[PDB]
Amino acid sequence: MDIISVALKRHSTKAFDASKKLTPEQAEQIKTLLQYSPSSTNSQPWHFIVASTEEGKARVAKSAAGNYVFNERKMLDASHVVVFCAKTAMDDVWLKLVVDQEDADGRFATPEAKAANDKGRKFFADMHRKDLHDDAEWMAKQVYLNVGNFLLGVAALGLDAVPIEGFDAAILDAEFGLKEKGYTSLVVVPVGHHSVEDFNATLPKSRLPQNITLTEV
Amino acid sequence: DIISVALKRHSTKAFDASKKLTPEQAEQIKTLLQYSPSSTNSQPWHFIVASTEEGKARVAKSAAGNYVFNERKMLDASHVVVFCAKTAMDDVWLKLVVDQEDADGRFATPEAKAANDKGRKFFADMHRKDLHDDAEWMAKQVYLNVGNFLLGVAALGLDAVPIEGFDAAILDAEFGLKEKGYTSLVVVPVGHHSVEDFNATLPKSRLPQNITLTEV
Ligand SMILES: Cc1cc2nc3c(=O)[nH]c(=O)nc-3n(C[C@H](O)[C@H](O)[C@H](O)COP(=O)(O)O)c2cc1C
Ligand SMILES: Cc1cc2nc3c(=O)[nH]c(=O)nc-3n(C[C@H](O)[C@H](O)[C@H](O)COP(=O)(O)O)c2cc1C
Ligand SMILES: O=C(O)c1cccnc1
Ligand SMILES: O=C(O)c1cccnc1
Repeated sequence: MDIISVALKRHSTKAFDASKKLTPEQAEQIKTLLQYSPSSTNSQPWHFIVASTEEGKARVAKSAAGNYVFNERKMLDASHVVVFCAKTAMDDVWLKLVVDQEDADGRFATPEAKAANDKGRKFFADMHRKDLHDDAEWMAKQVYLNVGNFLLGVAALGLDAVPIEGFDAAILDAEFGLKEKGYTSLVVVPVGHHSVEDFNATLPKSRLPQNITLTEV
Repeated sequence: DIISVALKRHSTKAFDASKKLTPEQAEQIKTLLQYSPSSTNSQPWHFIVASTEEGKARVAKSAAGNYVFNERKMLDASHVVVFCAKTAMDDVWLKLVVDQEDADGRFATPEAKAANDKGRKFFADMHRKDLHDDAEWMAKQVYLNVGNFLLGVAALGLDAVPIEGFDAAILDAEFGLKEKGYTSLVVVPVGHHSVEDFNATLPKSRLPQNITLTEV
């Protein structure tokens, strides 16, 4: 199906059917989407928690407390639930892991080619960590980009999903000990098939007119 | 099919200046920009689509300094999209959004519309008043739009490259964004790669899932 039709027809699912699970093939496909998203300098400043078991989804759902109880059932009824996490700080060890992996994958023709890439990555990494002091935000933006790629991708797979910011990140981070591991949760994305209670499945989509948001030059 | 698109796309390093988007594609990329999801459907963004040589020139002025390596990508691509985010979430915009949702018929009653507005303001206030991370929150939504865009244009059979290597202060001034209430975050040239695109034939590389992903 044409990608624009996918974009115009997908929606944020409000209720999922707990008896409908992803096929083993789709389960593998969503992980592929997560891994291959692009990122600034191929920095991949992220970690993903994919909850597919009843106990796993229950642990994530704990973060939907208080003013967020409305998002709890979404996390519990979906087939799979993805927690998008961003590193809390950019360290040289990670920078080395990335360029060594690119080297292992065969992207460099010579040693100086690898040296240049690393020097380049380091340059922009330091601009954010040392000059602007905003590497935390910088990395989080990369995670949000991944989320955007993911939502369109799952929709193109014929699966329902919903992006969720309505959860307590302090609770979720603690539930999985993310802080001490060097990460923090940003977005939760339940994936599966919608249920009869998905009131948003029949409502028309709505966006501002391009005459407001877009300028052609 | 979408997985193949994801694995085959790549960041284009050089574009063929004589290859332009078809009229249809040029309209399709705008639809992609408009229809991206966003928290509370806040749509805290603005897009500049440069397709003329004069326009692309204006945007390319931001690729100076140690960013000159990105200048040619901006001049040779068929179309160049500048992704901008609001600098502050104002009540007028919140009203604009709910009014549009109303016009689009998403509300069965005035109460439902009020409930929707109340809910949106709760999270808008949480960022604007409680956390003071208003600007970052909106910027994040813009990056989500970019992610949606890159996959989408690839699915359309178009080449592109996301670019952070540019001077935002310079770009903002060239288009007088600061005064209009916006700021540039990422530039995305779109078109078709040239034989000079060395990245078109290099293997793609990503960290292993055994390090980045945990199954529970
Ligand atoms: C980052 C992000 C966070 C959001 N949070 C939630 C949430 O916590 N609960 C919910 O039901 N929908 C949530 N949404 C869904 C939006 O309200 C939705 O994307 C928007 O109204 C546009 O509708 P659509 O996704 O159906 O096109 C969020 C969207 C994004 C992109
Ligand atoms: C937000 C963002 C900013 C980036 N900036 C630039 C840039 O300024 N110049 C460039 O040539 N590539 C740029 N990159 C491309 C990356 O190096 C690239 O996405 C990544 O190495 C993985 O490559 P792939 O896109 O070919 O899969 C950017 C990527 C993202 C997502
Ligand atoms: O990925 C890159 O090559 C890159 C990212 C940001 C700024 N300059 C270059
Ligand atoms: O878009 C929503 O409905 C939303 C966004 C953030 C938190 N709670 C709800």
